[PDB]
Amino acid sequence: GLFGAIAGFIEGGWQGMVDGWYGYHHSNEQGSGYAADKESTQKAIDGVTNKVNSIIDKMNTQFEAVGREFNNLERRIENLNKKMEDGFLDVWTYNAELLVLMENERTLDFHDSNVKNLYDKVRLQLRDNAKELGNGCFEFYHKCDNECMESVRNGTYDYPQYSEEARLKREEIS
Amino acid sequence: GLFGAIAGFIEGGWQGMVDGWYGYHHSNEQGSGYAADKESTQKAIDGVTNKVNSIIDKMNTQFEAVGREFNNLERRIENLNKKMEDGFLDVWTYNAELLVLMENERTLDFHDSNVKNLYDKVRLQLRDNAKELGNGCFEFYHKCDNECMESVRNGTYDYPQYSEEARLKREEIS
Amino acid sequence: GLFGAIAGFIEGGWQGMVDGWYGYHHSNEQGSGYAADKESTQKAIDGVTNKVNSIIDKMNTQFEAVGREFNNLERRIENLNKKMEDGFLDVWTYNAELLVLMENERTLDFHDSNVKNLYDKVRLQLRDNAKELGNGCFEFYHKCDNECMESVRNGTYDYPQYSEEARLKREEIS
Amino acid sequence: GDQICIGYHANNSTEQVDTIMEKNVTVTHAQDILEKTHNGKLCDLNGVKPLILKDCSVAGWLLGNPMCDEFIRVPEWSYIVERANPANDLCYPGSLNDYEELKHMLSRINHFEKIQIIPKSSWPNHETSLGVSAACPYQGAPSFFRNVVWLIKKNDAYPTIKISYNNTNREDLLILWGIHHSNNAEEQTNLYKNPITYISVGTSTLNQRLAPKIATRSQVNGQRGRMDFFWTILKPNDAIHFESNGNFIAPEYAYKIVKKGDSTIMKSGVEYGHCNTKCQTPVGAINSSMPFHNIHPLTIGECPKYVKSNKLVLATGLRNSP
Amino acid sequence: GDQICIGYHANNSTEQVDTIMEKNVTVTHAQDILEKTHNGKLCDLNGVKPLILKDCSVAGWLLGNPMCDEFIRVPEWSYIVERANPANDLCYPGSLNDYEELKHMLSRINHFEKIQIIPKSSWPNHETSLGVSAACPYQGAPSFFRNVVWLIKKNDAYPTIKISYNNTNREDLLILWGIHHSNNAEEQTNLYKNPITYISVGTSTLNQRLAPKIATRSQVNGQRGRMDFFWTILKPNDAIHFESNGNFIAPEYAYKIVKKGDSTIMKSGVEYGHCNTKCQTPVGAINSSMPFHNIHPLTIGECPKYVKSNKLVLATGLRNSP
Amino acid sequence: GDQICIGYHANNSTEQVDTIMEKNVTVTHAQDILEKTHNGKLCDLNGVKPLILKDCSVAGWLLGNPMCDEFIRVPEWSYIVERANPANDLCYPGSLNDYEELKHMLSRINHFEKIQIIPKSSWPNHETSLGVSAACPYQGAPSFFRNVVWLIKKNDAYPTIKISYNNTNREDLLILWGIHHSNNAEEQTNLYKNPITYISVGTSTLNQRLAPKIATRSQVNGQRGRMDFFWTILKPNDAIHFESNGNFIAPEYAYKIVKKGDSTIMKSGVEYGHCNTKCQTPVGAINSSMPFHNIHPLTIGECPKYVKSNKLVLATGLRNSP
Ligand SMILES: CC(=O)N[C@H]1[C@H](O[C@H]2[C@@H](O)[C@@H](CO)O[C@@H](O[C@H]3[C@H](O)[C@@H](O)[C@H](O)O[C@@H]3CO)[C@@H]2O)O[C@H](CO)[C@@H](O)[C@@H]1O[C@@H]1O[C@H](CO)[C@H](O)[C@H](O[C@]2(C(=O)O)C[C@H](O)[C@@H](NC(C)=O)[C@H]([C@H](O)[C@H](O)CO)O2)[C@H]1O
Ligand SMILES: CC(=O)N[C@H]1[C@H](O[C@H]2[C@@H](O)[C@@H](CO)O[C@@H](O[C@H]3[C@H](O)[C@@H](O)[C@H](O)O[C@@H]3CO)[C@@H]2O)O[C@H](CO)[C@@H](O)[C@@H]1O[C@@H]1O[C@H](CO)[C@H](O)[C@H](O[C@]2(C(=O)O)C[C@H](O)[C@@H](NC(C)=O)[C@H]([C@H](O)[C@H](O)CO)O2)[C@H]1O
Ligand SMILES: CC(=O)N[C@H]1[C@H](O[C@@H]2[C@@H](O)[C@H](O)O[C@H](CO)[C@@H]2O)O[C@H](CO)[C@@H](O)[C@@H]1O[C@@H]1O[C@H](CO)[C@H](O)[C@H](O[C@]2(C(=O)O)C[C@H](O)[C@@H](NC(C)=O)[C@H]([C@H](O)[C@H](O)CO)O2)[C@H]1O
Ligand SMILES: *[C@@H]1O[C@H](CO)[C@@H](O[C@@H]2O[C@H](CO)[C@@H](O)[C@H](O)[C@H]2NC(C)=O)[C@H](O)[C@H]1NC(C)=O
Ligand SMILES: *[C@@H]1O[C@H](CO)[C@@H](O)[C@H](O)[C@H]1NC(C)=O
Ligand SMILES: *[C@@H]1O[C@H](CO)[C@@H](O)[C@H](O)[C@H]1NC(C)=O
Repeated sequence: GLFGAIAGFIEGGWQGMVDGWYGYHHSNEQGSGYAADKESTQKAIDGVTNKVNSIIDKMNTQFEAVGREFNNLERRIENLNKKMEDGFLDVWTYNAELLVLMENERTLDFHDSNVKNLYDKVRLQLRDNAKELGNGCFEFYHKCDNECMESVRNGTYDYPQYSEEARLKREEIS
Repeated sequence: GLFGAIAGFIEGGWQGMVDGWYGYHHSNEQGSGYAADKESTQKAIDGVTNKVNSIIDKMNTQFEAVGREFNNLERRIENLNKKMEDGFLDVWTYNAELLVLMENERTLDFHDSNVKNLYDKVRLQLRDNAKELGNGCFEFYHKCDNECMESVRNGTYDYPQYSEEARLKREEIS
Repeated sequence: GLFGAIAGFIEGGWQGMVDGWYGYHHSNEQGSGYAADKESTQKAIDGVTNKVNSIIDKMNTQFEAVGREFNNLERRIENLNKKMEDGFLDVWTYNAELLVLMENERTLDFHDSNVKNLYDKVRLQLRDNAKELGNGCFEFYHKCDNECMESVRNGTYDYPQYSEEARLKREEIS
Repeated sequence: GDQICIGYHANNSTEQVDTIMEKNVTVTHAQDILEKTHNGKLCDLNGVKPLILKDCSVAGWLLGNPMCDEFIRVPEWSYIVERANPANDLCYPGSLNDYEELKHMLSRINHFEKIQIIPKSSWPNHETSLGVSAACPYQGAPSFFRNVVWLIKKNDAYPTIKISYNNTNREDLLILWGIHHSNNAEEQTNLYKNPITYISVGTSTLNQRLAPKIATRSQVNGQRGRMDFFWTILKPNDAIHFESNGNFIAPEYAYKIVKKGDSTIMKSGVEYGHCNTKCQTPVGAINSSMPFHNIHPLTIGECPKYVKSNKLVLATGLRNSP
Repeated sequence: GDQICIGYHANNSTEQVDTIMEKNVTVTHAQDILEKTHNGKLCDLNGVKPLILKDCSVAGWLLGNPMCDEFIRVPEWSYIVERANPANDLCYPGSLNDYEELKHMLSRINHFEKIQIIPKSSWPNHETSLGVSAACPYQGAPSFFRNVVWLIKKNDAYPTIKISYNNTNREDLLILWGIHHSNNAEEQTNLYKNPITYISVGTSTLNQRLAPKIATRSQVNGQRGRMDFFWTILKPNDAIHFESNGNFIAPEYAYKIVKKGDSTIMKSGVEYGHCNTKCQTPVGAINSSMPFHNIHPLTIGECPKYVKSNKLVLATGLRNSP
Repeated sequence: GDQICIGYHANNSTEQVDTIMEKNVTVTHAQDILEKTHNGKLCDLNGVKPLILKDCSVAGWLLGNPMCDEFIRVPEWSYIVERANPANDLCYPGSLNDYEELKHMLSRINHFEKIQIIPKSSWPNHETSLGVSAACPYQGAPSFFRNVVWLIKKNDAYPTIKISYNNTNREDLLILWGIHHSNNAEEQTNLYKNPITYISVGTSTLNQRLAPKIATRSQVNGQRGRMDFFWTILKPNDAIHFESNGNFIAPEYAYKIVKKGDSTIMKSGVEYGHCNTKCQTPVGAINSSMPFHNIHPLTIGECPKYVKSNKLVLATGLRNSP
């Protein structure tokens, strides 16, 4: 992957998360579960929704009547029409096939960046209070209740609160 | 965007910065001001200018005389010309509209990338001598004059300048 | 590029590397050499080979016979064929030139991303057990065997083993 | 300790898109932008019914071929449907001049109405009931095109015809007439009594003089003779002037014609479906908003661009792994 | 401790661009690549002025319609501007054969000069001063096309014409001649005295025979007669041979003509503007390097690609935040 | 301590590519998708050799121009090769009707066989050996087209011809005939004895009447006379009926013709090279799979899309620095 997120430091996919595209999985003293970031996942949906609609609604269509109106002594003009119809078929076929390939690649790399952006947001908040395992999880050095977990998800993490406690599990464990 | 700088952690449109595109905001004892990176912006001005020129200059233009030269007993040929003109109108319209849509995103993800690149340059330029606040700003662990910051802007800071001196004020705050 | 790996922290490019695209250079007490990330280059090799073949193969070609079969009293029809041939040449030239420009940009940032994705693959294994230099190189806080050197390339690095050893040079060496 | 993780959606997804650098990549959500489905019927085009000629060509319908329907039921059509090789084109062998241009003009007609311009009572000195042929059968008897009259000598005499018609209607008139090419000198005098004949037709813009081509020809529909038919548009308050001393296939009925838009003729054997569409194909109508389709190139209406693709599937969801 | 930040440009810009996932996005700098402005005048095309027929058609100009303007001696032109419906086309009703190919050839001419090839003294046994019509008035009196002569019988006799002209010039000649179709037998003998007539025209490639079509026609410009005109290109050192015993509209003037390039006829009523351009439209000239425009489809020259759009705004600056 | 580094590949390579944002970028490995190479020879198209008319036009080949090489059996071809201006086209001046449609139809032929349909013995009442002209020299001696016969009066008489030929073969027949335009009344009688003559040709579809145009014309190949030639396709079990009392250029040979596909005529002087190809140009054949090329626009076959480009180079390797 370009951003090394879907197949980079994350290497799976959550079948148990059924309420969004990107999200979080917590595991604390109160249990485990899944929760999806509502904002970044809606920014993604409206994006690809717009991309599909832009590819559709930017196509200009006009009334045309396509028939075979030239007789057997006008085959040269008929051949001229044949080269025209075939030429536009080749143009539209090549442009449509490559547009699908190019935008699908951009679409999949769009998800990689969003996933990697959500990991960095959590990385910035926690700082030294948690350890990056490597697979995309953070091992907290302190006790994180369900509202410390939600504090991470809604982006209101209080570092000064657990700043000293994380030091007690960081250097005092040798 | 993708890389997460314009709408990521920087998330700030510097109205007070009118001297360039990519820059810094400093707050040391001697004052507080802005300053741009000459190399990063000039590589973006030359990039967007080359992108705009390539879209314009690549268009092959030939002499054409477009008229209505067929009479009322040659309406089939006139229809053939109409399908030809309308076909090319549809081809150019779709390609022009999608190319604007596609390359505006590549443009904004170019500015989005470059801003994050400048942040990563400073992060490698300061390292343990500074902290990471979260909004794209760094908290120094030592006194930084208006000559030490120019060593950061041009990218020439060395550990001899601050190796143990930064460690002092870092560990003083404990 | 966008990811800041070809023209970012790595300011090199190893001519002595002749059995791969991306790789590693190791420096221990047992010697030096060049190693190739066979996994990383294989994904890149198939990626650009597939891109080349998609541009080639999606093109639809049909049998056509292009001549000049209208006499001197059919110039209007002859002009109609001229406008058609010029129109398709302009469409094919413009789209083919811009396809090359746009996808060359994607390719040069595909390699840029791959190098960064490999620099972070090494980093996340070493963490604070090693030290970053700032030029795409890592300085370890311990001895590395030719087996440990092959372990970092493999992705099977063992942090706990040298973690307690790494502290003997991190805080001791002031 | 406690753990928080970053991950992405996965589902029961077997759906594969292709990228520029990868192929057969399974994703969670996807969408196809290539239209492949049609209703299989011929429909109205923006509220206007097509003119469906069953097994009759345009020429046989206009001239009144006896095996074709005699009454116009439709004053306005959006396009014409013909079979690939209509059975009833020109029962008496010959030709219709500028046929393809005439068909194109009649492809979409805003108003059409057959009127009588020259009644059979207008030929008192000529026979008006012997102009029949076994090439144009009707209910086991020789007949002829219904909208034109094959004039024949009466009492061994063919007086020179001098007749005019003024278009007093407010609409243009489509008028058809013909000339009959004899087989030999004896047949020419048996039918018209005049050895050397001519046809003159004159309007404000038309200026035609024809002479029969008496020659030996192959049998077509059992006849060696031929009839060449011609047409013109008589504008309002203009007159058409006919003069002939033989071989004249005179008009009896003309058509008030109003044209406000253009179409073409569709070759299709598909049956009418009492439906409406803005995009018709010979195999069925299309109800879609997609930019592309692969159904048929010979479309009439506002249609998606025709491409040679079986699938154009866009990735919308994330990468999916089992 | 001390602090250093990273940020980007924002200012007071309201420019909005669209992108494939986001609409109405405000940016700092943007560049529109759609060409929308024209100078509203007809200009020279690459330094060559057009031929502007004011209310005369091409046919009326070539034949010297008296109701048109006199020959104002345009040596060279890059394209022809006709009005939508020129008032003065053919004062005497009729036609000009292969008119559309003639107009297409004449659309761009490098050298053009009227010369006399057959002086009126070359018709001693024919009347050269009676060939006038009230359909072609000049100063109230009946007149005729100035560049051809309508020959009439003299002393109740029309001797057979046999005249050749050899093209001793070093440029091609464009030559026009006509045939007059009489109204009836008496009018034919009143004008030409020969009941059955013909016109023969021969060159190295032309082998033409014409006969009058005497028929009853509707009045156009007060006349029921018709004149059919024809044209040929006489190569240097070739000769054209005329023979006729009646109904012959003889050439008097021809045109030396050199053609180097091609163009078309533009239909417009816009006034000439004493400008220069590489791209001309019926509503005005375009002076741009942009690849796209939405001004008019009927362009002549090196022009941008015509699209249906109102703006193609390329974002060149960063995402703006107020 | 110990050191580990991350880096990419580089090599001695000056290969260049361009990107949308950066010009003149050197890379390690690159590939060009623009075909620019041809073999410089005319090759078979999908295993079928072309018909190479050396210096003869299609009309001269079909009619048997004596200066063109004697007919060699080429029972099939995929395209026709003519020089830009064939030297031997019509030794006797005149024309071949519907020439371009005929050339287009003969561009690709599946079976082509010359047969004799009317031997010179079948004209017992007419001279069949005086139909020669110095404009058609063979071995310096006056001659004529091989495949048609120029009938002349015998015993100062030209009896009316009434002949028919029924196509008993399984394949369509290409039949060519003509009419001779004499120079004056005396030459008309000296050759045909009948002052006023005609030609009638009839089939199931053809109804043709021709009359000579006796007029003064310019000399071409030393002759002021002209011959107009005509052609038709006689379908199996149909018959063609000829009738004339003068000026008739009768057919002797005809061509059994089967047509399956379509091609065009190629203008080239390049030599045949005993090769095979699927894409042919007037400068050489193309063996490639690239989607684009810049060799020549007048291609025949399955060819890459023609563009105006010198190079379309795609980056595959990494940015190489020295
Ligand atoms: C000469 C004339 O006026 N002729 C027109 C004719 O005039 C008649 C009527 O007015 C009649 C009314 O009952 O009165 C006649 O005058 C009588 C009168 O009754 C008495 O009171 C009086 O005491 O004695 C008089 C004796 O003359 C009068 O003669 O009326 C008809 C019908 O209305 C009208 O068509 C005649 O006009 C001419 O018609 C011919 C066709 O028949 C042509 O169109 C003529 O037009 C011209 C043209 O301008 O184009 C005349 C040109 O001079 C001529 N040019 C040449 C080279 O010959 C051309 C040419 O013949 C045609 O174009 C060839 O197709 O025609 C038109 O003037
Ligand atoms: C037969 C010939 O060459 N005639 C040419 C003619 O020659 C004349 C003059 O030289 C004349 C001078 O006073 O002398 C004549 O010979 C005299 C002689 O002077 C006396 O001493 C002697 O005692 O008596 C002799 C006569 O009995 C001599 O015959 O000169 C003219 C002027 O230069 C020249 O045009 C004549 O050449 C012929 O012209 C005609 C035109 O009508 C044709 O073009 C002829 O060409 C041919 C051709 O080759 O195509 C001849 C073919 O045989 C003929 N074919 C058929 C089937 O008829 C065709 C055909 O007629 C036309 O092509 C149809 O249009 O024409 C050309 O040779
Ligand atoms: C009149 C007729 O049917 N004649 C018929 C001829 O005579 C038969 C005879 O064999 C039989 O034994 O007795 C019959 C009476 O009891 C009758 O007299 O039989 C021969 C046998 O070979 C036929 O060839 C011949 O057929 C006619 O031939 C005509 C000349 O060739 C012509 O083709 C006739 O066809 C029509 C037609 O039906 O189209 C007859 C139409 O009445 C006639 N219409 C008009 C308005 O004149 C039409 C016209 O002549 C031509 O189409 C003009 O070209 O031809 C055909 O029956
Ligand atoms: C028109 O006149 C020119 C000369 O003024 C003729 O050209 C000559 O033709 C003869 C006869 O074939 C040649 O031998 C000469 O060489 C030609 N000379 C020049 C200077 O061209 C020409 O033939 C005449 N054209 C016609 C149709 O009679
Ligand atoms: C038809 O009748 C009208 C009635 O005013 C008349 O003006 C017109 O000239 C007539 N058309 C002819 C005679 O062609
Ligand atoms: C040609 O011959 C066949 C068989 O003899 C016959 O059926 C056919 O009618 C003939 N064609 C003509 C036009 O006479």
